[PDB]
Amino acid sequence: RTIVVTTILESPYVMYKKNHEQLEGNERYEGYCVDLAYEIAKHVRIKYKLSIVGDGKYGARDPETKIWNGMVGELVYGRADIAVAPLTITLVREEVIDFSKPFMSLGISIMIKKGTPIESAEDLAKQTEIAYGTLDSGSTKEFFRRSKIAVYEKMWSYMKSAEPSVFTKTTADGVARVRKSKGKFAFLLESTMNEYIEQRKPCDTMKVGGNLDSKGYGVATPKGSALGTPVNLAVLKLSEQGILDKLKNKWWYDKGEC
Amino acid sequence: RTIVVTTILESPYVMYKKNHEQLEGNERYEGYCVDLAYEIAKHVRIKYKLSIVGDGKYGARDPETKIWNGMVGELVYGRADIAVAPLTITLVREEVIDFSKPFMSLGISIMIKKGTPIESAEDLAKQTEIAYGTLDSGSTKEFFRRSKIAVYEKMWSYMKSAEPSVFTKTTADGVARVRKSKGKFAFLLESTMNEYIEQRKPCDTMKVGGNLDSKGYGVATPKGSALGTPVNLAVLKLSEQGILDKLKNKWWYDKGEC
Ligand SMILES: C=C(C)[C@H]1CN[C@H](C(=O)O)[C@H]1CC(=O)O
Ligand SMILES: C=C(C)[C@H]1CN[C@H](C(=O)O)[C@H]1CC(=O)O
Ligand SMILES: [Zn+2]
Ligand SMILES: [Zn+2]
Repeated sequence: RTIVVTTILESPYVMYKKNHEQLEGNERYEGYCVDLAYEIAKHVRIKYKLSIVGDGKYGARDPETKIWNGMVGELVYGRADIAVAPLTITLVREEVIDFSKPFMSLGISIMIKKGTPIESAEDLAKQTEIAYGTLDSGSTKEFFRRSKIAVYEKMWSYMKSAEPSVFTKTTADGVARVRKSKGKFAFLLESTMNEYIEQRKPCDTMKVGGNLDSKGYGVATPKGSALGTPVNLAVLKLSEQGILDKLKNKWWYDKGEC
Repeated sequence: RTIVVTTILESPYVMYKKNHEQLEGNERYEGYCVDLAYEIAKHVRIKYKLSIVGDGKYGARDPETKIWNGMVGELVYGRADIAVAPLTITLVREEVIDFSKPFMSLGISIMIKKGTPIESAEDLAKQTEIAYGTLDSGSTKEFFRRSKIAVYEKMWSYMKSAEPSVFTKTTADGVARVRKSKGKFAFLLESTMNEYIEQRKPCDTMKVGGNLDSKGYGVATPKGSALGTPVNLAVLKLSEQGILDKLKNKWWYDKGEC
């Protein structure tokens, strides 16, 4: 009856409210994906509880054990009914779960500390003074690992071998490292997170260049689920009523500090 | 065995080749969607024939007869196996056919003759010296007809009553009218077509402002079809190998005359 909605902490998708320790259930959280889940559940007519995925991951299949981890795995093993999170719609994920049409459009992009002499991936690639890396795991690393475009192969090889490690564990950590490296570290991350950070104090970062690819986040459900279709139509309706635009503006720009 | 792929003439998606009258079958045509259909059919492993939809329409349901027209209707009535066209992924369409994940991202946008004093929808809305309209039918008209955002309601009402008619029958006609109206007509059309035209002689138009919405084109198949899933994974794979980016650059920018 009460559906399980798996999600994950990632600003401004899902964040603890100010006095979350005094709160219970869904009231503990706020953010874009909290509002989205509310709006979706309103259209599909379901009661639900948000659960933070236990292992803090998005969804990948271990090559050895073949187990899917993260929110994807919660869905694959039947421990959750829906995942509402900045979950990149990728082929390997689409093979084992169902994604709604994108609720947000995005692309891989470059974050620099203001003043860094870099405008594009090409600038990064033809040098090593300024180091650069992606998150340790996730779709961006995967984009680079799999590319057959020369510029991107060049970048993957560099990152793959760079010492010490150019990869970071979280968005926060990548941002901290740009911010501390005095212009000697650029972070490669989804354009959505990049744009959000740009609008946050100390306002010392910026997104430069166009995106490297074009993709989307989708709401995910287990294959064969009876919520699959209604959730899909819910996203499209929300997109069409301008609610997805309204929410993005709310969480990214209305609150903008720069 | 040989699957029917319904499509439609619309530059640079599908166009007659130079000597099409001397050619047969699929060889008559070229463009982005011709290349896409080739690439998809290669991954899904099917032989196919491109058929130009008979009634020159995309897909809407007549309110009186309840018949679906256009490429959508070819799919709904079983006369075609797949539609590969700049077919906007919309809720009313998604209710009766299956769309792949978007192969192209886009939004409603503004086309002006160079020099026109207009930067945004707001500028258009607060005046009448410069007339403006959309295609007679299609998803853009529908966006305006259904909006509950004030600026857009204002624009729909104006367009709805403007004399003579601000609506045009085709992309070509809308472009011609901008081009001839000496800065007194702006055309509201999908950002994809807008960007393509901007790169064509006489180079006297331009896209101004951001887009009014965010959506995509999807490849469409009948509900319950066994090609639905493989086509969906085909688009994602192509997106992921950078083939959709390569094709867009090919048909929009490589050939750019401005
Ligand atoms: C925040 C993380 C780790 C997620 C969010 N979208 C990607 C995902 O769905 O894999 C990841 C980021 C990226 O790989 O840059
Ligand atoms: C070219 C046309 C009439 C099509 C293409 N995409 C929209 C569709 O799928 O409805 C239409 C354009 C638009 O309404 O501005
Ligand atoms: Zn706390
Ligand atoms: Zn001809």
